[PDB]
Amino acid sequence: YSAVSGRKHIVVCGHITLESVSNFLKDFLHKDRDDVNVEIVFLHNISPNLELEALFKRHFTQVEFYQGSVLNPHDLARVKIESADACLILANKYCADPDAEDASNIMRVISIKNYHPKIRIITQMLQYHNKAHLLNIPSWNWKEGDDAICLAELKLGFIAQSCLAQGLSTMLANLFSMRSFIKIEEDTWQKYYLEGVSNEMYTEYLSSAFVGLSFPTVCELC
Amino acid sequence: VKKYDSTGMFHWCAPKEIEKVILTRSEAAMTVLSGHVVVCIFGDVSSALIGLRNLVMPLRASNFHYHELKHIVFVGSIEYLKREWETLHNFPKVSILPGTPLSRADLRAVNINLCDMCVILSANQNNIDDTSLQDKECILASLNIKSMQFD
Amino acid sequence: TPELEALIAEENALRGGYSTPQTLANRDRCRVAQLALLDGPFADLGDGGCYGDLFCKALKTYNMLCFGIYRLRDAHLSTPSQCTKRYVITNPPYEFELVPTDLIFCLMQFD
Ligand SMILES: [Mg+2]
Repeated sequence: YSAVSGRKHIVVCGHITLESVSNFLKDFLHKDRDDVNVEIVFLHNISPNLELEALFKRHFTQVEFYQGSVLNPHDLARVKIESADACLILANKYCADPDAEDASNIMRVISIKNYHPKIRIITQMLQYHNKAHLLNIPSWNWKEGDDAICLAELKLGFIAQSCLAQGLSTMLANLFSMRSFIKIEEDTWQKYYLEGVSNEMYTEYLSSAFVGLSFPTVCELC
Repeated sequence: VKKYDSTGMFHWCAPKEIEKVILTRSEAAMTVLSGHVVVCIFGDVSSALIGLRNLVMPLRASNFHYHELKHIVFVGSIEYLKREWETLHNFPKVSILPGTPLSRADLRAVNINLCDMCVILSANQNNIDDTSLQDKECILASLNIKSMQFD
Repeated sequence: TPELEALIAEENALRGGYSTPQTLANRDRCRVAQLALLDGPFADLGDGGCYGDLFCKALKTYNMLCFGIYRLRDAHLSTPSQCTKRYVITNPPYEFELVPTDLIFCLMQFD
């Protein structure tokens, strides 16, 4: 890869396959987001097949591929990880044995942190107890951005919260899939639900006019 | 009273039953250990048997004054240790704490911040043919101690 | 909270403790709950059908935040039925019509 001044880029490695990449890209480059200028640089040690190559050709101007292994420092230097803004890892949810997957992911994290101790990492984990091990890596600063997503914990938590009030699982899960408004004119239940689903969640610093006011007051007037 | 060996080469003592040296997390807290040696193993039932006698023996040699010895504390699976306990019973000043070396509580219970050395070994390294997963335990355990925080 | 984050690293479990006045101050967190418009302070608005009015009133009165409607599936059909399945509507616009057979998610206060 050749770094381009004034433009960030990220590095994605892990379980690269057709459906996973399609889902990730479709969600990432959605129009509802603000203007984006980040290049995506994959990294895998298996030559892609024709379907995957066709997908990359379709997203020609903003996706690049490089064959290699994430455990090799030469490869890590090849994809220019020092100036990379963040590094992602994708996990195989439908694996036969969960523990092997967690072991592989932990090894990848250790290797990346060895090569560089200040990068920011986002990952996936299949069991709760395995997540505890990541707290022992010397340079795993979770006070800054360094996030592990435990699928089991989140899933069971969603269900448990649904126990108190029903429908909470759906209502939450629709807040993270960026969707555009869809209009249907015939009158059924689907119309209002489709109007609702179009929402997402965003964060932003407040204006200076609200510094001295009370929280309920500023929750109003907005 | 028999103190040295038959051949006058090592320190010797009467055999002792295993339960007289097993400690608990609370129990080891009251005892104060300084300048000792802590040994971590990853064995279990049905694994290759490394001969721990060759390790402890050089420490408990002669030409060491009785007050000059180094206390030894094992940390690991009690099931594994019982298999070879008979060989090490004669050696003096040996103590065993059941636990896991990854459990950060145990490494605090024994005063690891006041130690002379900390050996880490493996047992089933030959059994596994998966190169990536080989030596995962030893690597991970070593890094754990690196990130420790002390007052 | 970070305190739970740090402690869980050491022992990977929990330990019973003793209540202290500063500790009991941690029992102040909003929780999730459901309301029914059939009866209560808001039963008047059940037929009125102004989502915004309830929103402003609820927040000022009880510091309740209401951000969803869990509506009966066939409440929009003139013909009657007996199906009791419902769906979710997230963040409705200000000028939305309501019916007495409606449930709304809310965030309770503590005590
Ligand atoms: Mg390009």
